[PDB]
Amino acid sequence: LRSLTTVWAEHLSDEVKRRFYKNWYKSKKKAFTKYSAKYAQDGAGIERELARIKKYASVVRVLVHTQIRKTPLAQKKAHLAEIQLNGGSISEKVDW
Amino acid sequence: TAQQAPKWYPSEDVAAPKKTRKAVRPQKLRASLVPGTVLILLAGRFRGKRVVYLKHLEDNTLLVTGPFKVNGVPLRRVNARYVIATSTKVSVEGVNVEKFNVEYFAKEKLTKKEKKEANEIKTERVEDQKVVDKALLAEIKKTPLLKQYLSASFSLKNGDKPHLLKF
Amino acid sequence: VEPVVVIDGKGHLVGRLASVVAKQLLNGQKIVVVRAEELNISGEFFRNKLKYHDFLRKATAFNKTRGPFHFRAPSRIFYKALRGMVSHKTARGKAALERLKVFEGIPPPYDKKKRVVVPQALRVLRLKPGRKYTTLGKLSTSVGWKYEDVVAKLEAKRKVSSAEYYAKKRAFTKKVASANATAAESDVAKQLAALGY
Amino acid sequence: ARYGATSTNPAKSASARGSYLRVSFKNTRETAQAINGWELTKAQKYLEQVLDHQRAIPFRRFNSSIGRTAQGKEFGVTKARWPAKSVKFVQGLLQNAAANAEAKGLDATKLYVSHIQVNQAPKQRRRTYRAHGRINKYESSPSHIELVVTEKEEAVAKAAEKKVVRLTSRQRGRIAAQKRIAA
Amino acid sequence: ASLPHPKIVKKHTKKFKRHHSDRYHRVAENWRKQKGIDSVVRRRFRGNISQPKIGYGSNKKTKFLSPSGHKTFLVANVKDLETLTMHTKTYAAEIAHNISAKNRVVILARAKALGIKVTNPKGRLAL
Amino acid sequence: AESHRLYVKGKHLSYQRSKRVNNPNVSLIKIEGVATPQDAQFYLGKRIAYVYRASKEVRGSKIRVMWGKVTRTHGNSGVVRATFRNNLPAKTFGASVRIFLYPSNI
RNA sequence: AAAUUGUUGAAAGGGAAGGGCAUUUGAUCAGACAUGGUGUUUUGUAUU
RNA sequence: AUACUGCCAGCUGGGACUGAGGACUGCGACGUAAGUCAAGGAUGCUGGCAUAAUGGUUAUAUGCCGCCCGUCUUGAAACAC
RNA sequence: CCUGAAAAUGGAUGGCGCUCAAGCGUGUUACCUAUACUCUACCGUCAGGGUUGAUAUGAUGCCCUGACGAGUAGGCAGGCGUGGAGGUCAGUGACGAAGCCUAGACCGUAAGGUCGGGUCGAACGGCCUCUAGUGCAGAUCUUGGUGGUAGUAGCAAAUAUU
RNA sequence: UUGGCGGAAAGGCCUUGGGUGCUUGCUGGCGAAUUGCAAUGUCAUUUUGCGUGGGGAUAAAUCAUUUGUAUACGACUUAGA
Repeated sequence: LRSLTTVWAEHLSDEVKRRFYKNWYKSKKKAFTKYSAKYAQDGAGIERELARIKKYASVVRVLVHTQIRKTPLAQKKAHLAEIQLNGGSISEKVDW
Repeated sequence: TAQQAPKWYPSEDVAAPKKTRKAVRPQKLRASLVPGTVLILLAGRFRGKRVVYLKHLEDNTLLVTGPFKVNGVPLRRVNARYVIATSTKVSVEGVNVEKFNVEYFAKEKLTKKEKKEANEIKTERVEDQKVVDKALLAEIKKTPLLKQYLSASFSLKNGDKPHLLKF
Repeated sequence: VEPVVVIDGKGHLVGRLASVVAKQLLNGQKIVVVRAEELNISGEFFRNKLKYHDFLRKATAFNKTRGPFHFRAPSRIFYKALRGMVSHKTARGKAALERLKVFEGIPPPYDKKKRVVVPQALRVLRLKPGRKYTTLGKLSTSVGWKYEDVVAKLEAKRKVSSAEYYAKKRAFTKKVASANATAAESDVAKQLAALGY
Repeated sequence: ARYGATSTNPAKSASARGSYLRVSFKNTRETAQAINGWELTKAQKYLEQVLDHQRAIPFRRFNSSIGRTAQGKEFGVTKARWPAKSVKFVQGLLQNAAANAEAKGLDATKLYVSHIQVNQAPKQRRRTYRAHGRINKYESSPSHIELVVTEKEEAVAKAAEKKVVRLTSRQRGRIAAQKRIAA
Repeated sequence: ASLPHPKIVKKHTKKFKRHHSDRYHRVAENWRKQKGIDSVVRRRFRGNISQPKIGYGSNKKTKFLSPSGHKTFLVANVKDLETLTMHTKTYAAEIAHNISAKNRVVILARAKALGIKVTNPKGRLAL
Repeated sequence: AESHRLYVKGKHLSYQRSKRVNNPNVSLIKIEGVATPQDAQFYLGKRIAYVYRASKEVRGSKIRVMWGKVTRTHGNSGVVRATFRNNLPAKTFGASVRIFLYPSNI
């Protein structure tokens, strides 16, 4: 299996965005800013990538992250991982 | 001192050579090389070009011409080992060739002090080229496609096998 | 000769083809071998499976990660044959092996290019009719290669596209054949026939 | 006088030297190679940071069976140390060389340590007592330290050789033909 | 300017270096015959250093002849050119390393007067 | 024209050698399109060039040449023996050489 | 002086290094002048 | 007739390596006297360069090969010293 | 060909690999290459021989011909190098001797010899002879010096310092 | 310039309409020489550097401090305008 592309969400929580940093406090928090700029339009780079994932990509996995602000740990850095979707067709998985 | 002397001394005069027993005899050209044969040059500035062969000079070289009018090769001498004699022949009758010789191809060697770091044709030579090439084109024009043949150069294409190619 | 020679690995016997292409690599030919799963081996399938299990039994006792690395893909089986036939521990052998590229199926760089055959390695010509033989894909999948089916479906896709291209080429060639038949029977065609073309 | 092989000019250079320095030659070599080629003021700041354990001398040659430290990360190595004594000796010599450069009238802001070198001084010997009534050596490895600071300048090489060229008659004819053809 | 002799052929321009002179510093490079019982060099196994043999000897006609064709001859004063005088096409002078600069200049002048070629007409003189 | 080659392509195969000793003084050349000694006999006594490139120009060119010639046929399969003025550098085992058509007999 | 070492410079380095034969590549280097002078179009006119 | 075998002091080609010697002498061959010759060892004509171009030394790369020497021993790279 | 046919690290027709073979038996040719054979060049050794005559010349010379060349232990020969001695070069040298450094040159098959460059500062060399405390990689050699190991083992008994 | 198709490593393959050059499909005119009888007789570069201009957006990581889900030392997991 080879990853074709990863489509992301318009707004990323600061908890998950903290995962992409090793020194988050001393940073400009520039993370997914240009991706969100690519967002706010219908399908300039989003619906087309999802159509690519539907046309190809026999396996689709959803990227998720944990709500560790809710969890009582001192972490504040969301664990983000991949969970495979195992039902329906590729189109159904992608639009799910 | 540092070195006293040698024990004995040999002779000192230049040695005369023995009477060499090698006589120069005229070269026997390969049978394909008859005057009027169309040759293709294999090396030099005019490599691959198709010329006609006029006369075998006395210094074992062959007199060729393009003619200059068709392909731009002037009256030159070439080595018989750097040409390919072809089947096609043009009758070189009606052209005078007895004028050309090594004396005709004098060079006037450049000086040793003339080192070209930053540093033409005689009218008589251009006139002989013109007259010979006129009398030669007068013959070449008769058979079709030969002027085009001589103008076009020769080269090996992919898949050409010289050991199978009949020139 | 050519810059790259691409060999359709189907129907070739592994050893004969490996000797051919090893000599070609040493002589300086760049060789790419596609369709390595359709590459044959003489002998019964069970016999060749026993040979591979005998190979699989060999590994450094004190550390199995230093011992022979038994590759399972058909392209890697053919590559191991070739590397045995090349003097791989010298710089020249390393260069000759770098000139080689083996594949299962026909990847995109080479599915659009001519594929040749080495007839002195071909099973139909070499083997006696009725003599048993194995297939490298079946052997590989039996000994632990996990991409037999995906390669099969990609191969079917490639077959379909190639057959469409071939039908188009046939139609165009037929139209050109009709055109040259009509424009033919001319002085030029007659003189070319008299000249040998 | 008579330092090591230097490629600079004494007009824009100052020197310092210290011989028979009872400091470890190996730790001193590592410290010298650490500050080698640096700006003088930057190297002085680095040496005081090493004394404060904020940074380390990377041990590159004499480092067998020494420990690992995150402070080696900035130098690309894993084995770095904090040789207080050799650092103090080296920065004493650095201040001496800066004094000499000021005396000679050198800008002192673009001074950089162009040359630094430490080799083995004659050893100082003592006795150590082993089991079963044996004597072994207990020897210091003093250092000869020397250094040269000089002013930074621009690229020092230009105006290459004439590069005379010799062509044959064929090559000269080809060049002339190409020149006549080209427009 | 000089007689055309037979071509100067050197059968072995490589130096015969003593075995293991590369391996050990105590073993000097000057050739020594290996006389060990098991020595691969003495036994002439394939792949080992070549041993000096009389078959490498130089042509009698070109022996002791330098590249120019002159045999080299040490001189220490103007007097020795006086036995080299009439043999300029077969003999070359060579000033001893011990000659002072003034005597070296005087020997050079004498050789230049006599047409004698000297093998080091560059020592102790500037550009 | 688009094709300008006046020579024949060949490849420098190896030195003359036994199982475990080689002779750098004679190299083996494979002529393209020849597979028989009767075919190679045509190229017998023909000049060969190894043309290579160096990054430093010397005599106005960055291209250097080693000249040699085809001496005799080798083996049963159209390989020939060739001898060059300087032996080929053994990194060219499999490098292309040019077999010219001179000296000519046709 | 050597072993041994520092610095600088050059080069190589996939479980040693070193060596022989051969070439290539880089660096480095020796070796033929103008010497008698039939030509003399030339200075301190027998001084090239 | 051809095949096969033998012979030819039969003919005609293609390619490679070598050029030792340095006045004459000898054995010859062809010629008609005289001369000439492939006959007791290469000459003729031509070109480029005349300088690191050829070459030497050196370091590296490459192809092949190369076990650590001394010793005692029938036998040593030796897990013999 | 198969069964008889069982051994211990993983494993060896040398390896890959080979099945109308790249296996087995036989036959026919072509081809590859040893320091062997043939033919040349050159080196040395051995043998057989030529060579009187006068200036400018050595007949311990010059030249012709042929054959041959493996070697431990061992024998002999011809040479190279070192300290000192007789003779000689009316030798080199403070205007730089000796020594030492130098992937600079030349010569000799080699032992080695000569020279260029740097350092140095008071002696030294060529040739004919004489002489010996005369040539080193080894001897668990002798004396001195220096390494890798290695900034390593370690500097932890006797309560404990701030 | 348009419409496409190709995810196996697609990184390529088609296609619409225009600008422009050549055309040896068939006939002409001029030029070529002298590189001297050959010398590869220099014609291709996922290189790099230094320059010019047509655009384009203006971060992190490490050390240090800290954590203990970790830890011999590194490393790991945290936090910190």
